[PDB]
Amino acid sequence: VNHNAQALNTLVKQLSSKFGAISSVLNDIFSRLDPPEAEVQIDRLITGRL
Amino acid sequence: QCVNLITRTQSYTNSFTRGVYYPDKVFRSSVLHSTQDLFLPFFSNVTWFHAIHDNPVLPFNDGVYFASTEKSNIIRGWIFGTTLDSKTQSLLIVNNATNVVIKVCEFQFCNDPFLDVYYMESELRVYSSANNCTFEYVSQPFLMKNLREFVFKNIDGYFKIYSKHTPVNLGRDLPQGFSALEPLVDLPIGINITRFQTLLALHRWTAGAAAYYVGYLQPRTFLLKYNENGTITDAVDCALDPLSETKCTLK
Amino acid sequence: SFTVEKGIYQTSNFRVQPTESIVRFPNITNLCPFHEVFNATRFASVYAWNRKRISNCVADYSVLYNFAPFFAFKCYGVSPTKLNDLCFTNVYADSFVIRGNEVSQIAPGQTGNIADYNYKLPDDFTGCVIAWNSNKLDSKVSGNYNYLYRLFRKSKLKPFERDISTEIYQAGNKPCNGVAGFNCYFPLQSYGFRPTYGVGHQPYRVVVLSFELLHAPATVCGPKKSTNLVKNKCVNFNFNGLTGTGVLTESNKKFLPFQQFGRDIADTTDAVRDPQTLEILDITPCSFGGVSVITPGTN
Amino acid sequence: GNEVSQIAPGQTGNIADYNYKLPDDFTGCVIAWNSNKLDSKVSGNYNYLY
Amino acid sequence: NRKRISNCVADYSVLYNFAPFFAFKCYGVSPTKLNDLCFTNVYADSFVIR
Ligand SMILES: *[C@@H]1O[C@H](CO)[C@@H](O)[C@H](O)[C@H]1NC(C)=O
Ligand SMILES: *[C@@H]1O[C@H](CO)[C@@H](O)[C@H](O)[C@H]1NC(C)=O
Ligand SMILES: *[C@@H]1O[C@H](CO)[C@@H](O)[C@H](O)[C@H]1NC(C)=O
Ligand SMILES: *[C@@H]1O[C@H](CO)[C@@H](O)[C@H](O)[C@H]1NC(C)=O
Ligand SMILES: *[C@@H]1O[C@H](CO)[C@@H](O)[C@H](O)[C@H]1NC(C)=O
Ligand SMILES: *[C@@H]1O[C@H](CO)[C@@H](O)[C@H](O)[C@H]1NC(C)=O
Ligand SMILES: *[C@@H]1O[C@H](CO)[C@@H](O)[C@H](O)[C@H]1NC(C)=O
Ligand SMILES: *[C@@H]1O[C@H](CO)[C@@H](O)[C@H](O)[C@H]1NC(C)=O
Repeated sequence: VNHNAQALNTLVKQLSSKFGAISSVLNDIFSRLDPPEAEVQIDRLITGRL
Repeated sequence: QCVNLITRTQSYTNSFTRGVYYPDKVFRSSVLHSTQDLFLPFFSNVTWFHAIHDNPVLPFNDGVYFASTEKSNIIRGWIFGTTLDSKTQSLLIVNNATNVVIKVCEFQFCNDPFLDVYYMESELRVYSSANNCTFEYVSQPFLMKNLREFVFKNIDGYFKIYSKHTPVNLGRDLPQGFSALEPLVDLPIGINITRFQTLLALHRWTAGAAAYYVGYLQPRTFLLKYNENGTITDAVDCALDPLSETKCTLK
Repeated sequence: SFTVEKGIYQTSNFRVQPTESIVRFPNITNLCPFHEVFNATRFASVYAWNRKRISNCVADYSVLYNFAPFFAFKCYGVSPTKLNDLCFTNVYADSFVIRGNEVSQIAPGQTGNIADYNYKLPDDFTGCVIAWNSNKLDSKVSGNYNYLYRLFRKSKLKPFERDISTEIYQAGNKPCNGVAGFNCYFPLQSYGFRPTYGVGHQPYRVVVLSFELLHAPATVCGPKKSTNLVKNKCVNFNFNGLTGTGVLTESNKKFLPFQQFGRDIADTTDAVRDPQTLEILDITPCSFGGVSVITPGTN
Repeated sequence: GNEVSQIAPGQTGNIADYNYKLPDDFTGCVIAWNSNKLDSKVSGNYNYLY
Repeated sequence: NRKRISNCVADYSVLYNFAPFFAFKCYGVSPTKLNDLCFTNVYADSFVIR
């Protein structure tokens, strides 16, 4: 039981990382940056979550 | 003008887990958060001063923890600076019955600054010149058995102040427990602070006394804890002992 | 495939679409005084640059283009075209005059004369700099001496800190006790702009804007009309510049007066406080779930 | 002159919203050069609308 | 031309006092960090173009 509980908790907790970007919230990046830099910041988050 | 009528004595005391403040203005509940910042190390030694109606200037090493329990309203305000001379800039946090005043000018401080009041508070006993400055500030009074705690630090040209009130039964030294401090103001001063002092008020002089504690902050890592209502009720110092290090590692 | 075998299969899941949109901004009516900043008769020196605090006003950032002959901003952490739609706590405006070749040092990480002895920027600067040439006015004739700058100093500065002392600097192990030469120099040396210098040597004008993010209640941001509050319905919202989609509900969380946001384990916003009516609300996504299809073989 | 930066994908404002909109997936070259002697006229050149 | 420079102390900060150039365009290093590195030899070229 504990293995599954801990694995799911770790997966949920991992969503708060930046992976080298400026924020961990996609909406803030979208609102504060133009697409040329928004893609560069967002691909890092996408790759990390993958 | 400048007179010398104050002598001070020093005693030593232990802290017992005091000096925890809220690291950010965000509500959290039922979580264990880890923060790395400047805090007061647990179980540290703090000098206990007695001012009796000469006194030198204390250093300012990466922040200062200031606590006192005098209910006679004799302590009011502090001086911050690097040389406390008319050749540099220095802060003059001063408090009175209705408002606080915060100024940073090229003050020419006296050796033993204080305030004298008669029958209408005066100010001439502190400095002589107040030119070359732009930054003034007023707000509500900071100061209202009762223990009052303050934390100051200077980072990125910003001066931050925290405070808290705690009704506590009389004791020989600081109490045991947890009471988190909440922020007051984050001023954009942007000056050099190396040494600091404290201000006293006398009646005309008539006898008086004051007692206050001083402690210095250090870069540490703490593991806070929030209850179900959003209040900090416990903490762990990561660099105190191996058991605390294990607790920090295991979260 | 064009043929499906017997079994149960999982297809795309269903989501509930939002109905309308919600915008909620504070009660601000007056306008920010950028004209008295940009259109100023006198400009301070680099060692005694001036900081002006701006608060409690509506900021129209497209107006600045009609104020001075500059080309474009160079913005770090934000983009020039989205200065609107964002609400900040405070806005500052540091202004001075420097030389053309030295404009490139107004940026994080730069070192040299400035960024070590005159004006230092932090490593996490959020904001940007407006620079343009000012040969026509600051270089009237036979140079100028109103603009000073520190030449050398015993140690580097720190972000946004200021030094104003005018002392005598020693170069030899003897005390100067006044200016005497060969050890003693007056650190405030002045350049003079003759109206004949090269392009890189002509004077320039600099205005730096620094933003801090939302931790205190918002005071400065651009124009945006605000609608009413709609609750118990999936809807996309906008609270002081943060977007999302969910359901707004009455809350009972005990926010302290200095707090205005809530966070979850994943550090995602959970609760929020309405800027106009200081009440507490909850945010929950509207319903979704998987869908499966049960079929025998197409044969 | 200070409006050249608006001729690019993702730009917003006056020109890029009311006069000339470029696609976000634009491909090609954009070239702009100053033209003052043959464009500016004393008492103001008025036959240029936006 | 091509001049070989060796066995000397290079001060790259004084270059700004010899010609009115705005800044550098550097590929493997940065202009601000040229004061720390130590090189084997340095080659300087010069010509005039349009
Ligand atoms: C604090 O200083 C006193 C000096 O009187 C010393 O006895 C005590 O052990 C010190 N506390 C420490 C080092 O934690
Ligand atoms: C306290 O300070 C405020 C602010 O300077 C001032 O207006 C007020 O008169 C002072 N009160 C007394 C009793 O001096
Ligand atoms: C204020 O500063 C200026 C130069 O910064 C100095 O000349 C002047 O004497 C100062 N005012 C004083 C010392 O009252
Ligand atoms: C938290 O608030 C609730 C509100 O009713 C109260 O019942 C409870 O005692 C509080 N808990 C603490 C630890 O103060
Ligand atoms: C500044 O204000 C004056 C008077 O309002 C105006 O004539 C001028 O065009 C403005 N701009 C500049 C750059 O002087
Ligand atoms: C502040 O003053 C101290 C003492 O004179 C000096 O050592 C320090 O370098 C100063 N701060 C800065 C940023 O130079
Ligand atoms: C905000 O303004 C509206 C009208 O624009 C008014 O009805 C409302 O009472 C105001 N709220 C506050 C808190 O001032
Ligand atoms: C070249 O050297 C001469 C003599 O010192 C000097 O007058 C001149 O300004 C120098 N040229 C440049 C571009 O520095």
